[PDB]
Amino acid sequence: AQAEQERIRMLSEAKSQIADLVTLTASRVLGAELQARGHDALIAESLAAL
Amino acid sequence: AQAEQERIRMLSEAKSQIADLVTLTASRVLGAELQARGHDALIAESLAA
Amino acid sequence: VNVGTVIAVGDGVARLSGLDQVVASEIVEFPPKAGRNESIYGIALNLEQDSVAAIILGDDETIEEGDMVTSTGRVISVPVGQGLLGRVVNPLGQPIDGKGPIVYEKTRPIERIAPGVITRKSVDTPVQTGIIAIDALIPIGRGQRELIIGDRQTGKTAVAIDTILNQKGQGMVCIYVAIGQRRAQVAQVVGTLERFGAMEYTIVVSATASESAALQYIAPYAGCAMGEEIMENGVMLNGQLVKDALIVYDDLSKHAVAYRQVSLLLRRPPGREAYPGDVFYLHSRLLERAARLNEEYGGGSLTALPVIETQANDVSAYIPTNVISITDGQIYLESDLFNAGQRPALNVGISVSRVGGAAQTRAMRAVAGKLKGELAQFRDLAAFAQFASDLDATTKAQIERGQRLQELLKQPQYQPLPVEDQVAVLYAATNNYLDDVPVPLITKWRDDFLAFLRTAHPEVRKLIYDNRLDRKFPTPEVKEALEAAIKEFKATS
Amino acid sequence: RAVDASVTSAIELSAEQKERITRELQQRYGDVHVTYHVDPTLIGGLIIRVGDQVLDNSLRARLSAIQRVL
Amino acid sequence: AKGVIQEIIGVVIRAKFPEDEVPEIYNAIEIPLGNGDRLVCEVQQQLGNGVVKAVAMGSTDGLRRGLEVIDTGRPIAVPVGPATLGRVFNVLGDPIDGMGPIGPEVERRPIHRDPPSFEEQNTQAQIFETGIKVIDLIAPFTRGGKTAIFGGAGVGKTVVIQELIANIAKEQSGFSVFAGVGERSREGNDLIHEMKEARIDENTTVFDKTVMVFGQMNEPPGARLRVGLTALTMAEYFRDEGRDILLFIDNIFRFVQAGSEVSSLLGRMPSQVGYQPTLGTEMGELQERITSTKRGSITSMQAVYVPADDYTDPAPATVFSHLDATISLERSIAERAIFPAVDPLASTSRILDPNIVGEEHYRVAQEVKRVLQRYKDLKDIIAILGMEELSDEDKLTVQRARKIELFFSQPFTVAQQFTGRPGKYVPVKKTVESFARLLNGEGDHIPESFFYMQGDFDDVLAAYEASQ
Amino acid sequence: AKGVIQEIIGVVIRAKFPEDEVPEIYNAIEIPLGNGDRLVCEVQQQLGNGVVKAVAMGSTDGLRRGLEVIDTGRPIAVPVGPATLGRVFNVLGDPIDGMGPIGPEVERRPIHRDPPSFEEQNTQAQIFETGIKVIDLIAPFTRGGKTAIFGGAGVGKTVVIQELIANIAKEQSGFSVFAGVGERSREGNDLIHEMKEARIDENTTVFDKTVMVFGQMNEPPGARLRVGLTALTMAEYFRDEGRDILLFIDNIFRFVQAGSEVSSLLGRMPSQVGYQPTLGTEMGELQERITSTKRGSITSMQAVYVPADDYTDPAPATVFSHLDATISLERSIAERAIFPAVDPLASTSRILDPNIVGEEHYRVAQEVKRVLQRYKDLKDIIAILGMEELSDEDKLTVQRARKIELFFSQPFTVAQQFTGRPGKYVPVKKTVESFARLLNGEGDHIPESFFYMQGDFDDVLAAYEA
Ligand SMILES: Nc1ncnc2c1ncn2[C@@H]1O[C@H](COP(=O)(O)OP(=O)(O)OP(=O)(O)O)[C@@H](O)[C@H]1O
Ligand SMILES: [Mg+2]
Repeated sequence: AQAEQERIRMLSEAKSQIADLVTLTASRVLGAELQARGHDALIAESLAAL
Repeated sequence: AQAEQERIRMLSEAKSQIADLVTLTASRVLGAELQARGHDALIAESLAA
Repeated sequence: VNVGTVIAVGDGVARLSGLDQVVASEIVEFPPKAGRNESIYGIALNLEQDSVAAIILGDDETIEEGDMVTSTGRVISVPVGQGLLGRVVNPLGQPIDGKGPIVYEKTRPIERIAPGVITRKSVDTPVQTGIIAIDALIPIGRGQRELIIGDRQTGKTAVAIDTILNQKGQGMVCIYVAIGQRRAQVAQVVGTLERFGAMEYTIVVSATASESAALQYIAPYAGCAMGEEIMENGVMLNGQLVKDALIVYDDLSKHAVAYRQVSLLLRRPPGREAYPGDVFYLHSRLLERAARLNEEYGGGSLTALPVIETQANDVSAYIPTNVISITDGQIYLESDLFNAGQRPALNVGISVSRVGGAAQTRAMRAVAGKLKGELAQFRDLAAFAQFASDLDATTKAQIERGQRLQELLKQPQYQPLPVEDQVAVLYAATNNYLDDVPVPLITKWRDDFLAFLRTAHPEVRKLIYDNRLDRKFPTPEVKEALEAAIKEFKATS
Repeated sequence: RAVDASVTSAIELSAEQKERITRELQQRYGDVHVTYHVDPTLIGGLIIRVGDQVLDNSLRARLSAIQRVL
Repeated sequence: AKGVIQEIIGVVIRAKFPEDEVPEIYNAIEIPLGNGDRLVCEVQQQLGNGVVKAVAMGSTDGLRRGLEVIDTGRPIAVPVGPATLGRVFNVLGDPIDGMGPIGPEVERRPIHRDPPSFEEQNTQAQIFETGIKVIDLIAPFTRGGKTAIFGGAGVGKTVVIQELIANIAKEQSGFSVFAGVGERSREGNDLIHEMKEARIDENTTVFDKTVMVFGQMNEPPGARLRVGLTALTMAEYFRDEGRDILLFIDNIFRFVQAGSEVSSLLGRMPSQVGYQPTLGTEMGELQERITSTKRGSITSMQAVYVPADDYTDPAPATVFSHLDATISLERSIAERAIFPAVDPLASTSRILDPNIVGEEHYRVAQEVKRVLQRYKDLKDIIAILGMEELSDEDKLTVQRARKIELFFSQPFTVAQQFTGRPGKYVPVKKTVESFARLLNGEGDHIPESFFYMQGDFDDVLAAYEASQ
Repeated sequence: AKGVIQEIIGVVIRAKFPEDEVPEIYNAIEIPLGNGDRLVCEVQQQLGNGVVKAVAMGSTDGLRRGLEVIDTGRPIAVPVGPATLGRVFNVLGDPIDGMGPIGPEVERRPIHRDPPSFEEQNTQAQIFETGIKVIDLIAPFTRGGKTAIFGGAGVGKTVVIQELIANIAKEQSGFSVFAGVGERSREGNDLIHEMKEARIDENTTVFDKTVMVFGQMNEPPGARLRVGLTALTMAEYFRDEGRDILLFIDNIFRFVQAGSEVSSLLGRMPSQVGYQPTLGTEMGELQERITSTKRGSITSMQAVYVPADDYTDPAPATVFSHLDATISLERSIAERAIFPAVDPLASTSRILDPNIVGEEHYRVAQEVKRVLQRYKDLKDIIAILGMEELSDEDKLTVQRARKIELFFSQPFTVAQQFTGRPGKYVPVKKTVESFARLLNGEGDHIPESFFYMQGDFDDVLAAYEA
């Protein structure tokens, strides 16, 4: 039982670290893509909500 | 060692990194517009890990 | 108008300058920033001019001056529904067991006025705690507020857990609110509930000692909101809709202590025993929501079992007397009886249930009235128990019978007894059918009798269970059947 | 005018883009006092704080995704 | 009219009104609150440039700053008259029973009225028989006079009140008013409803002669604060036209506690144990309205809850001087299974005078107090040494005191729900005769255990004969 | 960072920082003292525009308003690791012993950590095997559970602490932490240093197997308040490695009093008995990190001073609300030469129930309690009437009770040099079986002697034979 609990905690920790890295990579990709697509494109969309 | 091997395999860009980043971009930033204008440079290259 | 900035963080209270169009108990958000991935909420209470004092529902070292705050547009509310069943949650409704996010379709605001007077009915449906002494001498009905008051380590938590466990097939939604309890005790309680399978219908709200004083103050209200949703709307349990719920507030003394800390950190004037003057209002508005609604308002109910911890068995303190005045009855767990070996220690002389005596199964009351009378005679004869060979046959027989009944009341932990078993055991005890049994072996005699009825005579138990609602329980059929069963057991033994 | 604004965007804009942000806010006062910041953490949106109103459109979707997966 | 809310501190709402339209001290202002239903606040203070501090008397936990408030221009008005008979009202006079609202033709009277002057006071009083041995012997229930019972948390104040109502509300000879300023909505009300509707007086129920205003514990401090005044305004109409009124206000201490919470939220300087500085004046304003005058008589019966078990608490200490007959319930007596739990030594009455109650009644009561006073004097001696060291006459007085203490217990018809003993109604004459016989020496041979939960002395003798 | 002192009132200081980078609560701002030394103040409140109220935690007698204040950006950093073993530290983590500084290569953790989450808590309660017969029998420990000891310090409490440290060191992972909350500089520091350095076990001194944190009396109330948190921060590193740690807090009541003094200095309203309003929360921030987790367990044995012997007193009441086992050292028992002078009747434990320690342990403990209670009841009869008047079948119980109270004596592996008797480690199962075999009738012929400073029942049988 001890081995499974230690493995489960390590497995959960690895998933959280991977998910945080995956989210960071997605954010960096989105930021570059938006800059290439033009940051002045969603300004009108923001104005619509206001 | 087993946990390290599984995480090492998942560390590949095309394994989950490319799949997760593209799916989130196509659902959070916009809808079915991950590529849109340009953005091909970040396709499986910027999201290496 | 939905956004503001903190200008001072102090004794668990933030100032939240410039957040107008905030309602008087809105749950502010404190959106996450660098170093804090999650959001910690706050209750805006003192909506004074150009400043909004807010109680930080969590550690106050997380926020700084200048933090952005966003008003969520809702009065302080806890998520509630069928998704809460089988989950251990924070007072805010967030889960802490780690199983997964809580699923809920609607939220019920805590801190609401109780349904009222006309929206109520006298309790009739009993609550089977599974303890012989409690279910025979202090009947509990659905919608009754029964107080479990003791002295530290006496078994109040054990009694509440046994009552929760016994509600397996009774169509009840148990709620256990742990206020100020240390995390080890809460974990052990949750594990015990899981082991016996009662966690499938039990919602546990945990506000532990390490948690901020803002929690341990809204936790009982979160649990009561959950119970109110169960009482009014209802949930599906075992394929059936149940509108009856049971809630155990655990230590309400620690809840009063937490509210006192919150008040004193707000510089409110202290009252008796340094408690704020509205502590009675606190516990009254907490407990008054536990009601037995009439049929025209749905017919639901919500039984409450507050727990009060006394010091040196001082029942005449401030908070214990407040809760006694609020509730319908008391269950005094004396320390002397607990240390003497009577583990279900009950001060039957002073424990009472003002309502619920008529909300009892007719069999149980019909067999336990003479039980209570005989216990009263034994207590009266306790003074004469010191004399040896100076007592006649009547007094000696009464003392022996009282000792036998007390030993029978001694019930081991984690072993609830079904109503049929309880009434059968009391019928056996009260008909001079155990006078020959020595006192030290009465517990094992009861255990063997219950095992025999479980194995050899299921039909007797089923007949008793089906005929427990009759006005005259000792019908000739059940009487002769159970007498034959006990005669067979005595012959075999 | 009577109130001020704290509009911030994903990246630094141009002088003409400042005027567009100023003139687009004709709803409240037309041209309120504004302050502009980059904070490159913001991506693909604006965080306009007009009067005592905030509207969030940048970095919110990515942040909300973390709570969706954790 | 048409002010705005500035601050919302607890249930205290500070509103700003125009300079020339500031509401009066006790005016009732309202927040529309949306949904078509409004929150009625009561002004308490005026702070300056049109700023007033009002008590919400409601939830006041879902409304923001800047909300408009409408000034009605009049204090809180409640319906009075025969239309209020047999109906249940809030502090605001709004009915809560299933029946419809009170018509506009019914007179509305402000709940803030001056108490009767010195000329109007009626000092004439006489014993009101109630059938309870300890009450009718030691602290006679006074007709036309204020009386109250002081009990802790575990003692049976509610049981005594309910039994008193069951005994005396059938032969009312007039209407009655019940006001649970602060009490469980389970037994304080919705169970008194069943009891009153069950009782029938010549095809008219007791509830048909009763006006009931609750403001139960669940209610915020404002409702508990002003529900007593609402009940008083509803009963003063019937008193002023001559009808005899039985007034049952439950737990005045809850009215005091509501006042204390309101004062704490109002910023007043606390006094004694967190209580309001204006405790005596508030008690005077409420209690001086509960007076039998030359136009009609009010037979008030109040209840008071002592915090913890402290009789030195400011609220009961203030109540004590506003009563004719005082009944004190003690925790120890109740823990000794004596359900009435009344302490004869600490319970007195004004009409315990031979010219009013009767020479024999007065002598019996004085002897029943001199005994049990000897017992309280010898309590320590008995506890540490025992009965033996006392003299023969002291011994006899001691067992007579114990027998008397046991004999004051009496079963109640409302105690059938948790006790199987049938209720007993012992007339005052029978109580006096029984206690005189017990003090004479009769019943000395009977063991003390035979006096527990019995009726008159004849029942004790019959039980002794049955047990031989 | 780089704020300036604005106000110095006693130990309470207020530092003004720019409108941004204001230190958070419990941020341990640092004030240069014109030399290598520095004054560390813990921020306890945020007021107005940049002003933060902090507790000096130092002399604060040479400071001047306007002096530079450096913000550390985190709670008090405490060195953790094997480097802390065999060293003495104050609350700030600076070593107060003769050895040099710890060094930058050693990890430093915030003093204000968080108690283990709900899932990490052990569902079941496991007994902690101390090895002492009386402690393991009448008042069993709980692994990861708090324990209180009552004594006047002249009843060999320090010897019991040393025995516990040695037992855990030799039969478990064995790292101990001693929290000297309000510990006297002379009586409680050099004396304990000499006893721990002189006491040795398997060629390793007790001092080398433990780390001691001394928040001395002369330090301001903040230091005495946070010394316990420093000790927990040091012990949690070893707990994170799976090791089992004994944390010894000396006079936790001094921690409560330090909290009360800090609250009074800050200006907060006084709770019942002029205690801090945050008594429950302060006692819960402490004594909740002392739990048995999945990775490891911290079991604490904390000395408790009962104010005026008033147990209802909210300080001992809140202490008792977080306790699992109570040990009551008695002066009268120590007057006779029994070093483990534990009062069996006064000492209880929550874990002493059939559902955990087993039916046999509960039965034997209850029988020992019953016979000792009978002996206590008959003390007066023996003193007044004498042995002769006491009847049969009770003189046997009195003799058995005397033999069993002499049996609670146990040689200590730390006192073998002073007493010339090797220490004996008695397992809990061996203790239970030995006491059951003493109660059932065996050893009755053996006199009261041969039970004194002995171990198992087979040992006393062998001593009787020889
Ligand atoms: N009926 C019982 N039979 C045997 N042991 C019992 C019984 N009830 C309680 N106990 C034991 O009593 C001890 C304390 O019980 P419990 O956990 O219910 O605490 P409590 O008295 O409610 O209060 P606290 O939470 O302050 O400890 C435990 O060791 C438990 O096993
Ligand atoms: Mg408990």
